[PDB]
Amino acid sequence: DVALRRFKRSCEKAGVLAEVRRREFYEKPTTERKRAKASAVK
Amino acid sequence: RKQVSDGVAHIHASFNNTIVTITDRQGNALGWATAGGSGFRGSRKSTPFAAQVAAERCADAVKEYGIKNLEVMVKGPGPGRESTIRALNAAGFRITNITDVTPIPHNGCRPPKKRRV
Amino acid sequence: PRRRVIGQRKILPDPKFGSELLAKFVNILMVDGKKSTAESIVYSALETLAQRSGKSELEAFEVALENVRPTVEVKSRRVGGSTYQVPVEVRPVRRNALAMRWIVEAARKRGDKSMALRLANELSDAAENKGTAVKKREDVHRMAEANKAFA
RNA sequence: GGGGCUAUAGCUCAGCUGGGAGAGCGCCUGCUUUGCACGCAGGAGGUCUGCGGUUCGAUCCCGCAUAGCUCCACCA
RNA sequence: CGGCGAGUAGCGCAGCUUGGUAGCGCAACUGGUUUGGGACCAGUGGGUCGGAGGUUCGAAUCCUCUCUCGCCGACCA
RNA sequence: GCGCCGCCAG
RNA sequence: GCUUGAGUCUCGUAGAGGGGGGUAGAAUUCCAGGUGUAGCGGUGAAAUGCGUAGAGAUCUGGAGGAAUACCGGUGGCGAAGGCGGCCCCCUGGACGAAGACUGACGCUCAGGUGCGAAAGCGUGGGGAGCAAACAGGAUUAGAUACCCUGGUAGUCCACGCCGUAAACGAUGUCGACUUGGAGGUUGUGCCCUUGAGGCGUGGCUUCCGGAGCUAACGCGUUAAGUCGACCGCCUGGGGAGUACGGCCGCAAGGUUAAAACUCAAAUGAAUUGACGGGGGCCCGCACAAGCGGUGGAGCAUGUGGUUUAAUUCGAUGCAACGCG
RNA sequence: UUGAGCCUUGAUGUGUAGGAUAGGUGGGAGGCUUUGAAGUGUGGACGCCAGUCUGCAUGGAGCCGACCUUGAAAUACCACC
Ligand SMILES: [K+]
Ligand SMILES: [K+]
Ligand SMILES: [K+]
Ligand SMILES: [K+]
Ligand SMILES: [K+]
Ligand SMILES: [K+]
Ligand SMILES: [Mg+2]
Ligand SMILES: [Mg+2]
Ligand SMILES: [Mg+2]
Ligand SMILES: [Mg+2]
Ligand SMILES: [Mg+2]
Ligand SMILES: [Mg+2]
Ligand SMILES: [Mg+2]
Ligand SMILES: [Mg+2]
Ligand SMILES: [Mg+2]
Ligand SMILES: [Mg+2]
Ligand SMILES: [Mg+2]
Ligand SMILES: [Mg+2]
Ligand SMILES: [Mg+2]
Ligand SMILES: [Mg+2]
Ligand SMILES: [Mg+2]
Ligand SMILES: [Mg+2]
Ligand SMILES: [Mg+2]
Repeated sequence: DVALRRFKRSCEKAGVLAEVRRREFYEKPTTERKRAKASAVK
Repeated sequence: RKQVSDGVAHIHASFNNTIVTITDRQGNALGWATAGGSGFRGSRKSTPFAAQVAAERCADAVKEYGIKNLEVMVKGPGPGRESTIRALNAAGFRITNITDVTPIPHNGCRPPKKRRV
Repeated sequence: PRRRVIGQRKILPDPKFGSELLAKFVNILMVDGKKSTAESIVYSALETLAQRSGKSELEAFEVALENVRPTVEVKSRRVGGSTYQVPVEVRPVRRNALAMRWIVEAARKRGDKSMALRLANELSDAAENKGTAVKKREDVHRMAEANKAFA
């Protein structure tokens, strides 16, 4: 019972279930994809 | 009763509830328990403890079948993906495999609308 | 408190027996700073408890405490705008603090003659269970067992 | 009519069991919370009416008494 | 003209059948909560039952007459 | 989980 | 005449550019069975709903529609709108490389014409999932909402119509010129290519920033800098992108577009505060942990009110009410 | 396959006392009895795990009775359920 199933983190299984719970309107993903990578900055 | 010494525990871990169904390898159910049916309701129902207790109550009610080795199969994001597998091991089964079978569409059907809470 | 998180201080031992545990018990029982009145009640009640159940004076007292001391109790956390009654392990100092408070609280509710009798009976009750203080403990445990989900 | 059936906390409903009155919602405290709900833990609250049968029968043989229940109804 | 129904607290309504004891919601009142109002909480209070007569030991309740207000009918010519 | 409002001029 | 603008040809390159057809895997739903048994589902909590007529769970088989996880990227392509599995067919543009060719053939563009997200409309299909309307359940003072359970248009396809969006870079098109830095992407040349090197040269693109500009914010070789060509448009707020008329449209409406009347403002950017059911960090008997009270009783005392000939005047959230 | 009846032959019964998981009674003094027993190995059987019921083996002729404890007393066999 070591239960190191961090493969689920690797496959982003829980990630993909959370994002699929509700519909994101195309506009909303675009805005967060732009805000994600503006934040990805030194 | 039946000669089932090695089955599979199917864990349906939703956000609201956990259903544990033990089955033979062919997929015929032997017994089941739920967090909802184990004297846990509402806020308590959606906890890793209520799932543990359910997995305990499901280990019991397949005593007669005489199972020893089980593969685990975990659907869903919910609390009690892991407290359920621990409980199965602690109930004296030999955990063999742990697959995850949460279905992901490869795009597919439009989900319901976002909640405005 | 927010900043300096210090409390409590030195106490004298019980005059008769030399027990800080028993000296605290007097303080729980005391009212209006009448410590002479309180320690008279305790000694009377212990004397009766000693001859009634056998044992020593403090040995009889500790046995009562053993059966009222709570192991866990519910708190309140507030995680995300939602109050969960989380069970938490009560520390040894608070353990016997609640024990002593519940015994005294029970004894003051009983309808006997003197406080010394009221107390003596409640100490005897606690040592055998069936009392109001042990019901408090049991109730506190049931509360904590019901909310074992929230740990 | 003649039969067969259920008739238990204030409401609700199980109690195959001849070894016994149980759950949830009301109502009473306590914890709970900024209060308010929500949730949680205790606490009371009596089993148609009579016999037979006895080793005890909310629980059964028998006979009455109740509303409910269907069948006969050229009930002349 | 004939028929049916109604009249109960400020308002809207149970109760009447089957005589003994008048309820319910809102409003009103006092207190609490608020900086204050609303909401909310806790406490109260307020009717002799349209009028009159009768039966009854006793009538909101049963009987009769009456007033007021509704509703229905008034067809064949 | 629930959180409405604040008379006119100055 | 000329070749430097513009164009043609040759060879390659990258690309969710477009149209048509096909196909794959995952998942949802439904249907038929097997196993199995009392719950499922849902929420803040519930309930409506589903379930012993056997649900949910689990396994098998089948049907059908829609969308293509990962790759995936301030990545790419397109005039804009937009375009994302894989395969084929038809097809548009862009860029590079040297070289040949034509010889100003250019730029802009009122009117005009075409394309033009979503919703919507017409006819005919289709319909899994989602979901205006609608229904029920909650919540609430109410709740025609937000939340829940359902759910019809529609979303999908064909053909037609509509012609609008914060259709945005709120920035018209074309050309020239003017310090830099770090990237992305896509070509190409040269050099020990001597290993996911080094030095050049093109195209497109992200971020930073210099001069300059700007009300400021900011923009900054992809300019909002410095100039030139042409077009579109503005002239205080409201009334109003409304009415009337015209044109367009099946309709919804679009488009063009006033006036009276009314106000002394309306407005942009930035500043200091204050505020937030914004974020971070702290504190105080603020809370928590405790102990004892007040609110009930009688009485004392102050106040409100009422009363009175007069009950003198003042103090009135906290910070008036055993107060002057 | 699957019930329903019936026949025949097996198994089955948890007040509290407690040899102790007791349906009513007698022809009622023993029989299943080397178509073999004491004691043990195994399996089936249910469970309120106290325990009982026995098949197959082994060991190879002994377990057993009615007493005393209980509402209810033999289940020492058998017979009517
Ligand atoms: K006629
Ligand atoms: K192409
Ligand atoms: K839906
Ligand atoms: K539909
Ligand atoms: K400035
Ligand atoms: K004007
Ligand atoms: Mg034009
Ligand atoms: Mg459309
Ligand atoms: Mg259409
Ligand atoms: Mg259509
Ligand atoms: Mg909805
Ligand atoms: Mg426009
Ligand atoms: Mg756009
Ligand atoms: Mg514009
Ligand atoms: Mg042009
Ligand atoms: Mg810049
Ligand atoms: Mg118009
Ligand atoms: Mg017009
Ligand atoms: Mg406090
Ligand atoms: Mg007082
Ligand atoms: Mg005064
Ligand atoms: Mg003044
Ligand atoms: Mg003041």
